[PDB]
Amino acid sequence: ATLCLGHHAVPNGTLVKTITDDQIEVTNATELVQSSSTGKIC
Amino acid sequence: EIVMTQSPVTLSVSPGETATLSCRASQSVRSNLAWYQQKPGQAPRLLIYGASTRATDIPARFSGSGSGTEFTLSISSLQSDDFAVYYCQQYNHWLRTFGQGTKLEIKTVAAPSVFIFPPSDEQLKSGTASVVCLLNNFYPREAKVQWKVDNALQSGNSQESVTEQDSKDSTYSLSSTLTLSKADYEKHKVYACEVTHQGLSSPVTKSFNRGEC
Amino acid sequence: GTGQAADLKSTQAAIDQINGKLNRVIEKTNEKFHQIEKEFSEVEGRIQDLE
Amino acid sequence: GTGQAADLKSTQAAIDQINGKLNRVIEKTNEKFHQIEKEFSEVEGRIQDLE
Amino acid sequence: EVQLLESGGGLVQPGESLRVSCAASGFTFRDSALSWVRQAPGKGLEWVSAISGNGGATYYADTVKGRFTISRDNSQTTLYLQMNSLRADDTATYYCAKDESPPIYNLMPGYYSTYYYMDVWGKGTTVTVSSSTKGPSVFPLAPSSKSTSGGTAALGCLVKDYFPEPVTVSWNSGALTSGVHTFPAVLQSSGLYSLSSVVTVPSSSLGTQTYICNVNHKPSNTKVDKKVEPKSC
Ligand SMILES: *[C@@H]1O[C@H](CO)[C@@H](O)[C@H](O)[C@H]1NC(C)=O
Repeated sequence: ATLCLGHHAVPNGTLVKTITDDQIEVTNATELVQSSSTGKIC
Repeated sequence: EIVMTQSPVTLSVSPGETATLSCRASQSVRSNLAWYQQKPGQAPRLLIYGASTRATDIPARFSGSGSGTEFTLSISSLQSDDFAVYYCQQYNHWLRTFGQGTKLEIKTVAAPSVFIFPPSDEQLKSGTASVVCLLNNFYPREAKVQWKVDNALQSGNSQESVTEQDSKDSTYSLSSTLTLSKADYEKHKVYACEVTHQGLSSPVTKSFNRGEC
Repeated sequence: GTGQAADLKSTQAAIDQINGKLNRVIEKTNEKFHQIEKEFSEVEGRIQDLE
Repeated sequence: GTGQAADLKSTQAAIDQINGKLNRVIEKTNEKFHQIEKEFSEVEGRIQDLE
Repeated sequence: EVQLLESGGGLVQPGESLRVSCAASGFTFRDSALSWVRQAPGKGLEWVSAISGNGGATYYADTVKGRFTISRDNSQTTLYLQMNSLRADDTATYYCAKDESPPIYNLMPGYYSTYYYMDVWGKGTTVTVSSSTKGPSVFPLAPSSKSTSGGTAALGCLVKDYFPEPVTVSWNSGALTSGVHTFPAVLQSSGLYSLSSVVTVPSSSLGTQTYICNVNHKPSNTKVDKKVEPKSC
């Protein structure tokens, strides 16, 4: 019998910045800089 | 995997004026960015590397700047020999990419010296006679060339051949080759090249009768 | 007998990491032109103490 | 035959760590109201350079 | 002197293999990186691959990720590039380019510094991937009317139907260079290129000088030296 261990993977992943790599593919990421605006003051 | 877009595709700048180029790049890039001057019929030559640091023994009129996304290249004092195409590369994605390319023009509006050439006897015997019209020395590159055979316009049988801008007189040259069959050539009498240029007061047309020099 | 040989891939993997952060530390230095005065000639008080 | 099954405990521990720093990153953290002026209409001299 | 010379290339059928050499001569001690960059006439530059030290690259573009493989022979100081499973769009002028990095990077002298800019470019080798090697038929172009313009006359040579590029053309074995205009090749409806070379000389030399063309097409080894005489009236 064989028992393989592995992690999950997505077909399309976001690129993030790290200490060593500038463009490294990860399964999921979120944006921390708010760049869009509604244009109207609530 | 990191596209480079230069703007515009081609620019016209008078000799002496400063020509600013653009190298917009998706995703951040700052450490490595190299500009090149590929003259027609020659290999590219390094101008600037990094962003602003110019290559060894290159003129000081080539200036470089930019950060992260937007990059510019300005040629201070322009010379007639700068009619080359310019490119920009990037780091890194372990995969360097080049730019699309920016064609640089120089500049007086020159008049096209139209010349017509009947098909030679050796080409008439082959079975396909192609008439050639020459537009030697003219500026700018824009030239509307039309083939009129027996007072009738012929389209789909002509191919426009344009040379690069000259390194000295800075004038282009255009050639159109109207390909037709052996019987299709003898079918008509007069062959005229309706040439209209930007700096042309009246449409200059050079023609010749079939069977007469 | 006895021999010695280095592994290129493991050494390259370490160099690729360090060169990546070496780029991260010297990248895009700030460009400042007309700023404030930082060395002063005589006493000015409120504005000078804040500068 | 051949099958596949995930481990809930091993993934939950990784999910807890990421959500832990996810919460560490975003927060109300600061609430600012009346501050200084950053955009100016005309030249003012020294104080404009400091602001 | 840091020039390198690219040898090889030529015409190949799609699906075949071909390796291009790059004799790295001069200042390059060949502990520095090297790269290949291809460009098709009518298109811009495109980085292909890179090599470093020994087997540190392993750096190929996504277009050739599964086709091209880069070799390095430091004993004979030559860089290679085995281009397998060639497709139609692989037709380009493959340039072998030096690679330089900022001195802060490249810790160990041999290994790869992941930030390179190419400084010294090579002469380049043209590789054409298509399907036919036709010899060009040269037809002269004679002046008509009366001295073409009246003061200065014009004449031309035609290089119709040939494959592939390029074709070398000169006038009077290279003695005539002033006023010569060699036009670029234009692929016709049949798929064969067509070239024309014209020269404008004063009408005072219409009869006293015999003008000959020097059409040379090494791919098919067809070299015609056609005589250009006025359309005798
Ligand atoms: C140290 O690293 C620098 C690059 O930052 C390199 O130029 C130098 O040769 C290295 N020296 C030693 C002794 O490793």
